[PDB]
Amino acid sequence: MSPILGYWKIKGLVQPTRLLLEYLEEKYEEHLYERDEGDKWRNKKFELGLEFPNLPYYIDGDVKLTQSMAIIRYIADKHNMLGGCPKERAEISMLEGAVLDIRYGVSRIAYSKDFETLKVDFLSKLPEMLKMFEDRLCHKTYLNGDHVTHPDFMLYDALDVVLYMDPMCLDAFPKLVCFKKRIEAIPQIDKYLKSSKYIAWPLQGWQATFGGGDHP
Amino acid sequence: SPILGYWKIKGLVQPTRLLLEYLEEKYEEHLYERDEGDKWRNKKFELGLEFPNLPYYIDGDVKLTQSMAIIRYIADKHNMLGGCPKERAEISMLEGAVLDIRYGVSRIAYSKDFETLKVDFLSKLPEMLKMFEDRLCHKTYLNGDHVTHPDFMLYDALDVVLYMDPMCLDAFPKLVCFKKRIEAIPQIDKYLKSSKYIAWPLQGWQATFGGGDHP
Ligand SMILES: O=C(O)[C@H](Cc1ccc(Cl)cc1)Cn1c(-c2ccc(Cl)s2)nc2ccc(-c3ccccc3-c3nnn[nH]3)cc2c1=O
Ligand SMILES: O=C(O)[C@H](Cc1ccc(Cl)cc1)Cn1c(-c2ccc(Cl)s2)nc2ccc(-c3ccccc3-c3nnn[nH]3)cc2c1=O
Ligand SMILES: O=C(O)[C@H](Cc1ccc(Cl)cc1)Cn1c(-c2ccc(Cl)s2)nc2ccc(-c3ccccc3-c3nnn[nH]3)cc2c1=O
Repeated sequence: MSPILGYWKIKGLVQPTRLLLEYLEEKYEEHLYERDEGDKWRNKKFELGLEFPNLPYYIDGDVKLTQSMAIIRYIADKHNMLGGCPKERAEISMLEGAVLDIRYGVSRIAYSKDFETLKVDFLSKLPEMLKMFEDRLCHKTYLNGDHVTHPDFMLYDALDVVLYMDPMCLDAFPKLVCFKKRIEAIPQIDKYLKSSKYIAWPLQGWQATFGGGDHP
Repeated sequence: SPILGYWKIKGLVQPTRLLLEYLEEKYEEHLYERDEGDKWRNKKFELGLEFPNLPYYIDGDVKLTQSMAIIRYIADKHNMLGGCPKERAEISMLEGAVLDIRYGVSRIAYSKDFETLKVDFLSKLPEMLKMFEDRLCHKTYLNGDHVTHPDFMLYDALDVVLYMDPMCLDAFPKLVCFKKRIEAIPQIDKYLKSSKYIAWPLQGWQATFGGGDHP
């Protein structure tokens, strides 16, 4: 019985997890909730044995999880990708948190009616945040060096989202532009992005001020 | 001796301080005051940090930023993250569910519309609290008989939501008892009555909620 990954039919909180599963060639099935399927979720929400019912959820023959970060880390942990010692695990959690500062920075203003205003403050800080990853990639192919880790897929998703908010945000960051193309050049990722399983849009929920709507 | 650098506020690092106090580990704090933002900007890129930010954690083995990497590093050095992928995922799920509450406060704490956003937040908060109340039905702490780092994160979230509404836990007796139980841990009690405890601010001095020099 393959694992089940449940979420809205958006990129949202789960997109890096989908990319990690595809990179690892892990079989999984999805429960997808469309824009008019809130009732289908409410009817299912307390029938999965989840201790903290929420979207996304991940169910296999061992665990029944919620919290997107617990889920992506669980998949990485099963593949010995979280780090071999406290120092390496901390480096990976620091990369993870620095990516979340960008991704959550988008989300925390995406549902406000006055998104346009708060977007200015976020975009004034975005370059300094991106510069830290540009520098990290100065002598590393991926965020943790020679091999892919789950924060690479988190960073890839963050770049995809911020490029919709500001199509020029990577004009000063050639290593980040190259990094994004490098992730797209991973055979598993390329196959996934060109597949029927890929959800291009929306980025946030359908009613969000930014990253919403049925189409870009 | 580790150095924990942060604003002289509870903020992102308060659960980390509580965990260090619970474990009785020595550490030095480099606290940045209300008018010291310039001093931080001037040194930010000279500390050997890969992702300069507040809080930072400097010890003989690592130079870290991101509050969750720091708290997990301290827990990891004490073998507290979980003994297998299933247990580690349970602990990460507990931490994420606490963060939904703590960050739900931070999301609205800087808005001029905090008073209106507070109504909506306190209306959604009981559903989040109920999951923790049920978790504590047959558990002393969030992961059973022994303390884990999400217990100090939950303690901090409860401390902060009680400043937003002192009666928001009255229908959640297991959460009220949990908060009291954490305060009854001798090393926590000692820390809370010490000169090292920072009671306020919660979000930074200019925040609409959890700001100002005193509560
Ligand atoms: O209330 C919540 O669940 C969140 C509150 C919240 C806002 C900001 C931040 Cl920093 C953290 C939490 C927002 N949210 C989310 C997502 C959050 C993050 C990311 Cl990334 S996505 N996904 C949604 C996904 C779907 C729906 C929804 C489903 C059916 C019909 C309409 C919607 C809808 N109505 N508003 N926008 N879309 C909602 C959310 C959503 O509110
Ligand atoms: O927390 C930090 O800022 C650093 C932590 C740290 C320790 C060791 C290492 Cl290998 C890297 C980072 C220490 N530090 C520094 C440094 C600059 C660059 C390196 Cl490398 S060490 N300069 C300082 C410059 C001035 C001040 C200061 C000046 C006047 C009055 C008070 C202080 C003050 N009140 N609290 N802590 N410092 C402090 C530092 C300092 O702590
Ligand atoms: O830009 C940022 O740093 C954050 C942006 C941000 C807002 C909301 C969310 Cl969901 C996530 C990120 C907010 N913030 C923070 C804290 C965030 C979380 C927690 Cl918990 S605390 N601590 C601060 C601590 C101190 C200061 C500050 C320092 C010197 C003088 C004034 C301030 C100040 N000015 N506004 N309120 N206080 C700022 C922040 C701060 O903005």
